[PDB]
Amino acid sequence: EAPAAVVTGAAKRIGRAIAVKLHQTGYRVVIHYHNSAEAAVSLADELNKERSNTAVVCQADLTNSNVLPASCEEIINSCFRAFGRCDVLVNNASAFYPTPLVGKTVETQVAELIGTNAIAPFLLTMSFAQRQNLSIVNLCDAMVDQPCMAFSLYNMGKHALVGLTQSAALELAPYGIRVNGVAPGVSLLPVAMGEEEKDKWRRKVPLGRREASAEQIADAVIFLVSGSAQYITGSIIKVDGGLSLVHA
Amino acid sequence: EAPAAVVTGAAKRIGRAIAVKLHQTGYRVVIHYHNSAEAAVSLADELNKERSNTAVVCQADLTNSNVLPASCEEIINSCFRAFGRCDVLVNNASAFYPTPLVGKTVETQVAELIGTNAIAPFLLTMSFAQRQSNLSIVNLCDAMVDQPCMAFSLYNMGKHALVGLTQSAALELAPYGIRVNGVAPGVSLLPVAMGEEEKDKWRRKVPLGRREASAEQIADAVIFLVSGSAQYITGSIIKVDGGLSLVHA
Amino acid sequence: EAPAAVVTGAAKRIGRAIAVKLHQTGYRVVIHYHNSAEAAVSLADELNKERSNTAVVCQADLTNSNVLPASCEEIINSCFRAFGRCDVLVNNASAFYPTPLVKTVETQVAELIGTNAIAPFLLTMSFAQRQSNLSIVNLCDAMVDQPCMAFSLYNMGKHALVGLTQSAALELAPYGIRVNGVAPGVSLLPVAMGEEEKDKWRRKVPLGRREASAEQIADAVIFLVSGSAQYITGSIIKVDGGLSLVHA
Amino acid sequence: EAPAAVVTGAAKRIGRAIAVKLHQTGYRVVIHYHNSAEAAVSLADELNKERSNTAVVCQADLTNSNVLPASCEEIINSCFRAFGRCDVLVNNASAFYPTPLVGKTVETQVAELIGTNAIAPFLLTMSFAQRQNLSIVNLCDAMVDQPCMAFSLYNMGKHALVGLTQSAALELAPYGIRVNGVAPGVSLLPVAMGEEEKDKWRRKVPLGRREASAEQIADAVIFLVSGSAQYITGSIIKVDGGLSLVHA
Ligand SMILES: NC(=O)c1ccc[n+]([C@@H]2O[C@H](COP(=O)([O-])OP(=O)(O)OC[C@H]3O[C@@H](n4cnc5c(N)ncnc54)[C@H](OP(=O)(O)O)[C@@H]3O)[C@@H](O)[C@H]2O)c1
Ligand SMILES: NC(=O)c1ccc[n+]([C@@H]2O[C@H](COP(=O)([O-])OP(=O)(O)OC[C@H]3O[C@@H](n4cnc5c(N)ncnc54)[C@H](OP(=O)(O)O)[C@@H]3O)[C@@H](O)[C@H]2O)c1
Ligand SMILES: NC(=O)c1ccc[n+]([C@@H]2O[C@H](COP(=O)([O-])OP(=O)(O)OC[C@H]3O[C@@H](n4cnc5c(N)ncnc54)[C@H](OP(=O)(O)O)[C@@H]3O)[C@@H](O)[C@H]2O)c1
Ligand SMILES: NC(=O)c1ccc[n+]([C@@H]2O[C@H](COP(=O)([O-])OP(=O)(O)OC[C@H]3O[C@@H](n4cnc5c(N)ncnc54)[C@H](OP(=O)(O)O)[C@@H]3O)[C@@H](O)[C@H]2O)c1
Ligand SMILES: N#Cc1c(-c2ccccc2)[nH]c2nc(N)[nH]c(=O)c12
Ligand SMILES: N#Cc1c(-c2ccccc2)[nH]c2nc(N)[nH]c(=O)c12
Ligand SMILES: N#Cc1c(-c2ccccc2)[nH]c2nc(N)[nH]c(=O)c12
Ligand SMILES: N#Cc1c(-c2ccccc2)[nH]c2nc(N)[nH]c(=O)c12
Repeated sequence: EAPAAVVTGAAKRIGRAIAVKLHQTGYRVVIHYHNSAEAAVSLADELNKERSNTAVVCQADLTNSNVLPASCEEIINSCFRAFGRCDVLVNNASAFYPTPLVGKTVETQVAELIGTNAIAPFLLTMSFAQRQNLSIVNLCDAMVDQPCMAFSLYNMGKHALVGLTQSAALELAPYGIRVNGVAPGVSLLPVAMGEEEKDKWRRKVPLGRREASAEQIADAVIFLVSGSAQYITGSIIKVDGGLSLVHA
Repeated sequence: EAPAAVVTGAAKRIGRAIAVKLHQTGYRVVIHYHNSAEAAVSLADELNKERSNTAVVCQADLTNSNVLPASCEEIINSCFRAFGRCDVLVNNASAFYPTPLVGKTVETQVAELIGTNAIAPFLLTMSFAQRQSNLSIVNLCDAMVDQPCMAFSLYNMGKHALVGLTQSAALELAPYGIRVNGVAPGVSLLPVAMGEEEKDKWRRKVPLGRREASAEQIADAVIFLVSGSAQYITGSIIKVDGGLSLVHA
Repeated sequence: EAPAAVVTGAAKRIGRAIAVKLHQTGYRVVIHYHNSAEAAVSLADELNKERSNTAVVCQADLTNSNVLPASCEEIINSCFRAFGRCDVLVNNASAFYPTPLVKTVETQVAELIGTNAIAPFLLTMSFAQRQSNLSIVNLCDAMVDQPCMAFSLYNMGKHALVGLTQSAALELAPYGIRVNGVAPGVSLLPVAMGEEEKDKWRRKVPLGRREASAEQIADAVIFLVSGSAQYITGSIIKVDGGLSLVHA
Repeated sequence: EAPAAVVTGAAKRIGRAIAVKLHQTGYRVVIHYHNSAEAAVSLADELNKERSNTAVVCQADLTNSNVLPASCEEIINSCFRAFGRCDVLVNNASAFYPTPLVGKTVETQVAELIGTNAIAPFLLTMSFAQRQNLSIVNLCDAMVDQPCMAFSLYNMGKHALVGLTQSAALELAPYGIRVNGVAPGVSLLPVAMGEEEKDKWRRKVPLGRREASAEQIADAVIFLVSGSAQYITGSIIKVDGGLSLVHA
């Protein structure tokens, strides 16, 4: 029987690449999405065409709220209902936008940024553990200690996610569930970012003066879920081409 | 005119010590509290007896909710109402209890632990800056954030988020001349719930003296960070832990 | 043509497993050693029996001295002499013993700082100057911020090795040379260490209550030298079973 | 009776400001220097004019060598000769120049850079501890994880110094000796640096767009040796105006 993985925010960009690469490795996949329904269903079609009965979708808002615990239970449930098991959880989904200290209300910003980046990962981890080569991989940020100007809530969420990776590694080790992170620097640049700013970020990266492909990020996720990482838990692997080493 | 400080969770223990030492240095203080009304009022009485009209109390629940931004704005408002200015914010209030992964609901646990330790400090920082000398903010962190207590995931997540706020806020508020720093205890005043046997277990782990930090020793680090001797220090988190975080399992 | 690797301290234990795993992956290997001549020759014999003309030995003392730079240049030379190329350097050799603050101290400094830091630096210099998929892997220590009592000089050396890893990753990026680290917690325990003390350490590891095999450490080295880690540089991967996360 | 402090590299710049503030606080001081004899003697003259026989000078090369242990012993010896006691050690003296990976020989660069920044502090720590509000303060570097291009040996030394700070804090705690660090970002910029290049660094600092005065660095040292830091050991306080927080 093939193992099964849940990947949050898997319809596009890095989540999509992780889902595809896990599928190619032999996993059956739950494609979670929020708004990108067409992309999600298109991915499931592609993967099922490759191997029958190996991909499904699950929609959920991962903003923090009174119903989030139930929403996270249902995402994990969807893996069990379709595939009868859940071996891997990849916390990839993420809100990312500025929240200056000095449109959306501040309480909504808190809910979205801390919800997607930290609280949802915690609730999904809870549900994943309770329902049991098991492992969880959290998508972190290599630049968390040199944060983007005016992104305090996003940065707080990513710091919180490091805490979860370590706390969960410690607590779930007795159950044989490993918990690790992968920390991109710059990978697929945000859709809205202008071409001039995109070029400025590329020119800062020591290794090749370009961004990581989504596949290069997925390669690190594949390593951490594999048998070659069976003693690795609580580790966060930077995949940033030396960007975080570069001073102001 | 004397400067003014807000200290959250100041009715007892480390918060009280910070409030007292700030007062003794020359600050007027807002003593924020949640449930400890009698203690807060008693402290304000003691400080006002030393110097008239230099201490007030301010009640607020810092659990996460849609009104938390309003509550945080109001704590800063209260400092301006009493003293006409607000120079120092100390984020000390904290919920602390285990939340195992495997009669509070998980929603409540998230709201209290992430609210008190991270979101409230963020909203108080927003309101503090929005209203703006020697201005600074001090966040009470945790020296053991990378070697966390078993089954304290949400608390640990909160304190990690607080490190992020400290760095992010230091970067962003530097242009306004507001410094943002942290003080990170190891073991200080042990919980009142904890039994004496278990307290001794923790004391025995500390390289420097085999004892916990007094509240005053923690307050000493806060006073340094707010002082003129720390004018170029921002984004720094000073451990005050007697070497505890250096000890392997 | 097969690529070539230098592994320092490769006669025994973790170094041996790295050399063997690199060889199985297809590398030709220089097996460096200091005192373990018989074990080093035996390894080279076994690898050459598998694939003729794919292994040689190279003896060198890596204690700090005024001739250490020449010794390190000669190790890199030996790879080129044998195989006409040098693609991978693994800095594994290490002196490990206590040096209480309260053998001469000159010797202790020369051995502990030389093997763990200065020799890696000089080998990195020689490797770079002689220059695809080029990279360097440094054997670090996951417990570097929770040090063993009375091991100041060892700890200083391993801290220095982190600094080298980061500094060299930055400077050598424009030459396409990646520089990374693998940081064991407890793996193969010291030969001198008593059985009660070994059991004490094993019981502290969250993930399985046992030390890592030398093979589990080699697995992370292999990941870092591979095409799956092409955007990874300046990264140190802990392989410690969660040991570094455990408070006193 | 008044306490006594040894400050290495105390003739000029940051070391001088530290010696002055320690003296103003009530300490008697050993002013250590290497080449700057005129400045050292003139500083002692100034302090002795304030309070009779409260300052002495002590010359020593802190480059790594066979005689360095003896030399460090004699620096501590000189404090006891002059003042009958040694309460505080400040490791401030430092070599700082580039050492690219691709007329000094490399062995000499190793000796100077690793000697001044790491090995000498270690030997002075040994001698200080052996001879016993006692504390040691090590001058570190806030930018140690975002290092200057082509400064590998300097960076390795400063990393090693973090290792010493932590290892010695642990080991010397039972004797009541605290061991901490102060980590400037940019303070007094090097004399050899051109004013255009100095201006570029100043413009990078979030808090005030300028470098730290030597006195601001001295302020953190005074805090760490005071009674207001009695429970603080193994801590490194950045004094960098937010510089280490700024991405590339
Ligand atoms: N891209 C980079 O250079 C970079 C750098 C550092 C870290 N990372 C991290 O790597 C991961 C992947 O990065 P990325 O750039 O691919 O991410 P992304 O495109 O910005 O977002 C990934 C997905 O998150 C989902 N999402 C957003 N808000 C949500 C919500 N409220 N509820 C549920 N799902 C929500 C979205 O799903 P729908 O489209 O279906 O709405 C989105 O497609 C993220 O965790 C990110 O923080 C990326
Ligand atoms: N004590 C230690 O050994 C230690 C170790 C590491 C870090 N720290 C940190 O240092 C700081 C002080 O420690 P402590 O032990 O003195 O703290 P504490 O007694 O556990 O808590 C301090 C105050 O936080 C307030 N608080 C709790 N929940 C609240 C809520 N929902 N809304 C508003 N206020 C709330 C309480 O106010 P009321 O009493 O008025 O209800 C309480 O008196 C904390 O941030 C803590 O995390 C302490
Ligand atoms: N083992 C662990 O649990 C552990 C934990 C943390 C980090 N590490 C790191 O992982 C690496 C491998 O560990 P290990 O336990 O396998 O190492 P090890 O057995 O202690 O040492 C490996 C080799 O280093 C060589 N060596 C010692 N002094 C030398 C010198 N002066 N000049 C040249 N070579 C010298 C020796 O070669 P010869 O026998 O030929 O003389 C020895 O076989 C080391 O870097 C170590 O620090 C290991
Ligand atoms: N300045 C900054 O922006 C900055 C930034 C980060 C860290 N730091 C650290 O803070 C400390 C003070 O900085 P600084 O700029 O004031 O230092 P510095 O001027 O570069 O050096 C201080 C002294 O070190 C002594 N020294 C150099 N080589 C020596 C040797 N081989 N043996 C004995 N002494 C030697 C010299 O003494 P003589 O003059 O008598 O020969 C020199 O005056 C240093 O540890 C430095 O690394 C400074
Ligand atoms: N670029 C970028 C992103 C970064 C980022 C990029 C550079 C430095 C720090 C963060 N984080 C992101 N998170 C999400 N969810 N989506 C993104 O596009 C990014
Ligand atoms: N002891 C303890 C505490 C700790 C703590 C103590 C030891 C290691 C890690 C954390 N954190 C606390 N936070 C609050 N709010 N109150 C406490 O009492 C503590
Ligand atoms: N155990 C162990 C070792 C450790 C070590 C193990 C646990 C904590 C800190 C260090 N480091 C070593 N280095 C070498 N060269 N050889 C060893 O065996 C070890
Ligand atoms: N500028 C600067 C220095 C720095 C430095 C400044 C900024 C970033 C990294 C290092 N370190 C120094 N060490 C010594 N001994 N002397 C110096 O002048 C500096």
